[PDB]
Amino acid sequence: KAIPKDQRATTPYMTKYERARILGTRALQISMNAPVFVDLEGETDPLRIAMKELAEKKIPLVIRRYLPDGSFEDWSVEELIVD
Amino acid sequence: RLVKALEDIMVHYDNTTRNSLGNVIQFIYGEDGMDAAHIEKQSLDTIGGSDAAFEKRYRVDLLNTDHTLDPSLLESGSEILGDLKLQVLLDEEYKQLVKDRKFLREVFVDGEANWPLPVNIRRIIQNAQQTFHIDHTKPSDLTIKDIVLGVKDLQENLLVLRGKNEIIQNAQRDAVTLFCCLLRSRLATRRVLQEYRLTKQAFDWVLSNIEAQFLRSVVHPGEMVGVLAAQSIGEPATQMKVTSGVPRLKEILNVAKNMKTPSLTVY
Amino acid sequence: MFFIKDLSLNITLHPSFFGPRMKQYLKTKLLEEVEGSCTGKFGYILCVLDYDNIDIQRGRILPTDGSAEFNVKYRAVVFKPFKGEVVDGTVVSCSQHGFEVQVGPMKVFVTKHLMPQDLTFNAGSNPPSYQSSEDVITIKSRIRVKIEGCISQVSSIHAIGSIKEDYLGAI
Amino acid sequence: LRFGEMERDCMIAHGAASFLKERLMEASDAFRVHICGICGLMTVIAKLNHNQFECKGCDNKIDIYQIHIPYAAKLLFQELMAMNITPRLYTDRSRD
Amino acid sequence: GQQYSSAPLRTVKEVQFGLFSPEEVRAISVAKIRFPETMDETQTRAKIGGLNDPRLGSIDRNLKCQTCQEGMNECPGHFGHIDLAKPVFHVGFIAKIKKVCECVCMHCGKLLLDEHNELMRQALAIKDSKKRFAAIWTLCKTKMVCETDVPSRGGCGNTQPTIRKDGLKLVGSWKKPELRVLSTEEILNIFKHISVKDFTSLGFNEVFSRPEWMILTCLPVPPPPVRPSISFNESQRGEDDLTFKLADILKANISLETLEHNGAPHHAIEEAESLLQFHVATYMDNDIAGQPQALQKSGRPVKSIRARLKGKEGRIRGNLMGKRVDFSARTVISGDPNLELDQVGVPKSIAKTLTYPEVVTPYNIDRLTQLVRNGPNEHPGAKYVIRDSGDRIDLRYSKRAGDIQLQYGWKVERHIMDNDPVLFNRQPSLHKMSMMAHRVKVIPYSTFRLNLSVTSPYNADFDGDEMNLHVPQSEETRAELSQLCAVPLQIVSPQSNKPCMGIVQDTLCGIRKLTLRDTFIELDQVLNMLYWVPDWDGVI
Amino acid sequence: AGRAALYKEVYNVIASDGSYVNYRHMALLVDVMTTQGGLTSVTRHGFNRSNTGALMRCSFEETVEILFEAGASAELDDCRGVSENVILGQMAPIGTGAFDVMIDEESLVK
Amino acid sequence: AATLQLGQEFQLKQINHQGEEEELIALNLSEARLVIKEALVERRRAFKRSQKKTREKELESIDVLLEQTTGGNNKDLKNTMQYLTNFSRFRDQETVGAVIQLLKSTGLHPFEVAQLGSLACDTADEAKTLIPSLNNKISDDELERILKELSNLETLY
Ligand SMILES: [Mg+2]
Ligand SMILES: [Zn+2]
Ligand SMILES: [Zn+2]
Ligand SMILES: [Zn+2]
Repeated sequence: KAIPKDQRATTPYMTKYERARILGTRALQISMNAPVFVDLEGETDPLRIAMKELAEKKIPLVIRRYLPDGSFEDWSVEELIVD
Repeated sequence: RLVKALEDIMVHYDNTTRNSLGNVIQFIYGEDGMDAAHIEKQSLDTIGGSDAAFEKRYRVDLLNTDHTLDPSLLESGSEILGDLKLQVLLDEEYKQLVKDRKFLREVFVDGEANWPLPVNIRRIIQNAQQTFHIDHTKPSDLTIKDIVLGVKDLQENLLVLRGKNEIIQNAQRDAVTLFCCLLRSRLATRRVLQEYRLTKQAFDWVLSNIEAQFLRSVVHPGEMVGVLAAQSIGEPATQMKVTSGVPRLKEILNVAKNMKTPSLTVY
Repeated sequence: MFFIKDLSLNITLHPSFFGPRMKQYLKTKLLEEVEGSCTGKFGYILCVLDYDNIDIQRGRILPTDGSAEFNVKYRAVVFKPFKGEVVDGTVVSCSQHGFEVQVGPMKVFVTKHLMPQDLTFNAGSNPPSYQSSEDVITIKSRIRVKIEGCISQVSSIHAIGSIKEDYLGAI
Repeated sequence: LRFGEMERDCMIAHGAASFLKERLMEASDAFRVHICGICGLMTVIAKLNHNQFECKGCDNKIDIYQIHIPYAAKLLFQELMAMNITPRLYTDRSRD
Repeated sequence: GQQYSSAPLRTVKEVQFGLFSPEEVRAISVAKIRFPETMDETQTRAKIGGLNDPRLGSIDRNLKCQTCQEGMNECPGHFGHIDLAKPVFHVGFIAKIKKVCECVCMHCGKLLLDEHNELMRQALAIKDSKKRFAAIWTLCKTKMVCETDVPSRGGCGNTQPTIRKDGLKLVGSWKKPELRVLSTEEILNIFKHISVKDFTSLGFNEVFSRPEWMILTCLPVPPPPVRPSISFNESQRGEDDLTFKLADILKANISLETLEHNGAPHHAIEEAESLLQFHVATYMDNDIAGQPQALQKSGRPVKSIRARLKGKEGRIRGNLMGKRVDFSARTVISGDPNLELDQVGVPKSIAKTLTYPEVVTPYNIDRLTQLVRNGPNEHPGAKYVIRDSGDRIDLRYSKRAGDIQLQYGWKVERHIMDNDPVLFNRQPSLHKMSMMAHRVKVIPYSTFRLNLSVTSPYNADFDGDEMNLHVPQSEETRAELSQLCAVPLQIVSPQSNKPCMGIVQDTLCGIRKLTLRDTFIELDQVLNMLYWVPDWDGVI
Repeated sequence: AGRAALYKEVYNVIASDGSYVNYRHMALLVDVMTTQGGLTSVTRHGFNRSNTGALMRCSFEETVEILFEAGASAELDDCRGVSENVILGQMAPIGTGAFDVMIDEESLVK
Repeated sequence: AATLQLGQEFQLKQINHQGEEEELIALNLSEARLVIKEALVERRRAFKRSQKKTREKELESIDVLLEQTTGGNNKDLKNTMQYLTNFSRFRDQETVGAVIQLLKSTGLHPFEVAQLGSLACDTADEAKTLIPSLNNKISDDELERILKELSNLETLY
């Protein structure tokens, strides 16, 4: 039932699955004409643009980590420490 | 039978291995919380060696001439000798290593010191010596409190569970005890000031690399460990006094009421 | 009947509508779909009260297509017919089976068998009108119809009325 | 080519559920059916040329759900209904 | 490609399994099915009211399926029924019903023993339903007499007989000895006199399961979408086995009704009742032990539903857990040292056969436009276009139209070019390393080319071994497949914490001779060796 | 003692074959066989005789019997099992699909 | 039917979007017009706010000025405004407050008082025949009095 921010006791590191689905969904949105928040260096492939947004944490998403008891947490990808 | 036996088993976002119905098989995956892709065979320096070598290595005396400290090892060696506080810290570290040696004597009764553990310390030490140009005949700027308090401050940074209650911290300490013993064994004052001759930035870089690699050796929540175990057991079955091999494996997995060779080993 | 009820709707948005002003778009969609349409559970939706304090809750991303799903809770004025409900209306279309009364956004039908015996159908007039022993039911005439039954199909609601009983007929 | 059981088990070992869903739906067969709210059976007559639905035997013409299941699963459900077994499907969690 | 629907789209969560009540069967069905004939008397259309009438589903595409309309690729099917005049038993429940006959009185319909017994009090405290029914059955199967007065209670007292299974029947033995065969109507009556606490104490739920529902009274008729008939050459028409079984049920039912309408020979009634019970029993499960096996007129056993749900490669193994899928290629694999570790050489014919649907974006509108203007014959081309309306135009016969301009939001299906990750697999595939993604490199000939540092996790050898190649059809699954499945991301297997891939064969035998102290190379060859390195800095 | 002995028995065949397997996998396997008390067989009578959902149990071996008992006893399935989500043909809670992805409208204005 | 037993969403017990309990809101064809015509005004102010950066003619003209506000997809609401206005005899929310004071003084059901205020009757038998739920729940003389005060509250506009 939405655990508050002071009680979030999950791993602050972004896993490979979270990075994978964030890059996949973000790249899918970029392929569907989504507003890009980072200036492009001449890229054409959507996955490279998604990784470019992840490298600067400009992806506007938040992860709803489901807990085994039915609860969940909201860890934004901007505050998640990548790698 | 192995694939369909271990299928609906995974690790949720709490570092606890439980199936889809919520039945807890293991409170911690692998009883340590480490993935099988970052573990390397390490040697335990606490049990290895004789008693004369143990006391010759892990004793750095300052008020006694039995295991005194060579002042040429560090720059301020002329001022470290005669200090009671650093000698007390060396007493606490030595007693901690002795307790770790008794604990390792109770855990491993076979005498082997090579066991698979995460984080390779030797490569970090060699990368630090080859990075900071650490050669021989070079006095170090470290002291006793820097290494002792550095290790003691690194032991608290090792975190696998992100909780703060009693049982969570108990499982964290009981799941980090062995690795902390390895770090206290490889990170001694004599081993750094005498052999390694590490400096300040080199030692701090080694600490940051050990903590970092320890934070990367953590198993990720959401990985299918039951299928990975069923494959890790079923794959060696293809290469295949008491009966061994595939029939014995059949008797073990089926849990048969009678074995092909019911033998005992009376000690 | 003209009732007021708090309704909830799931709005789908294309990934191209994720600008900072997207909330406005939501309300825009929330109007264009809700006002004027009809539902078989709440009746003909007329208006939507409270346009400033519209709750947005939290938007969720469904798997494929990447479109956004929203759950909006608002207050709206809707119209729902009921069985055996006396209403008033004006005729629009005329038929040999009966004249079609217009009650608000609903076009109720009155069967000829559900009419008194003195009320007869007249096709020789333009437009064809129902002439009785005192009242003449024409298009522009106002008739009080007692609705006997209503049908609540999805996005389509039709009802059946009658004027055979007393205190009914032309107004 | 046949995407057998061991291949699916390998896809589970890698942890890719989207590729498994796509391989077992769009890459093979994907069917769309309508189920009823009261009873979770496929008796919902769908005449959507005029946007009309029914479910026979439970008096519903409003609450009709749409689900995408593979055609083989629909064959399983229809064979269970032919075998006097009710595979009722519910989109909501009543047990909670 | 199906037609759009306005119903709300949701996922399938909870699934409830229960028995089919006869009233619900009659409420779901639409036809009665009275004529055992297949098609109409005019040898065309359908019988209209028979085994396969338009009131059910239809095939042949051209037919519309009256009661759904639409087409066969949309028709879920429709259900018929069969109203029997004599109740029959279900095979998979014959035992269970028998156990119920050993758990309840055969007259007053009350549970044997009572709540005053201590063993019953202990058995009722169990939360598991199957264990409750088991233990309560072990207690009630011994006491063979209901009682009227029990010291610290219902009446009856009639000696409970011994129920034995024999030839799909249940014979009751009274000692008093009077042995009488228990009929289906009597057992069904006793089941109708069962109180709520009785069957709910056995493990039944009123809203889902009933002992009266366990006894079959009305039979659902599945549509041809389940048993698709064939009309080959218009003169060789084949009907499925379940259709013949339904014909047998109709002939036995109408025969039993005719024999029970006028007169009663008492013996032909039992022969027709056992005949209908045999047709329904073999209809549900033909492979029943202790009973004769129904054989078709061709010379093969009758295919039942249980046979479709029991054997391997059926509905569970060959249609749910696994299946034959599209977007794949199988051929012989061979080595090529000039390729990279993660790549794979794909033949040009396979690259032109398989395809991938890409989304038209302003970044590749010119490139995809070039692919459209090249044609399906050339390799750098396309095959089909999908407009934003959800409609596919084939590039073939589209050149007859003239020009095809692309817009934003369309999906053009191109051929497999370079840098396209696809899954590579080799049966039986017992490792998670046996299925790994790869980067496509288009090469001629017909064999899959790959590096020899990947043949060790595949357990393969270049001697006629074929492999499988699957292609993802979405960008999300392609990115998730590239970030989770990769040859560099699978160098160190978690099996034995050691790298599974290494230098094998002639390269390992050559690197040893190269690393010998007697090995010396001249300048003219050293230059070529240093230039053969792809990432060589250029410093000799 | 039954647990540790089981682990020794399995480990023995592995070391006899001349192969190495990590401690994690064997530990998991041994634990699964002992979490319901006693020793539990790895058979079609060793996990299809305990509740896991009618589909998950029916998929392995005896399909018709499990389905018939399920419908008879009015059994309910939770439908978060692997095989169940596979059969129904939608996303399962494994890896990438073990978490939902959301959007924060307060982050779009950043 | 018309036996004080409506549907599920039309039961006497309603729940708002905050989670509190609220009685069913039943409106007669008097204030029901002033509420739509009311909210459309503030809707016009909301449409002209973001833009920066005898009785029938006014009805149809205002319905046109509000039709320009909407996207031309809800004209049945304007035709409903013509229906109500052509069948409305009330005006001003103060008098409507008096009408609610006269309807709530008897202690009846909201749907019943809605059918009372929405229908034009002269005797009590008319109210008892057009409303099958009211036949003995309230006295006839009191209904005739309510129809008298209402008859004094109606004015040809
Ligand atoms: Mg071979
Ligand atoms: Zn239904
Ligand atoms: Zn149909
Ligand atoms: Zn009795």
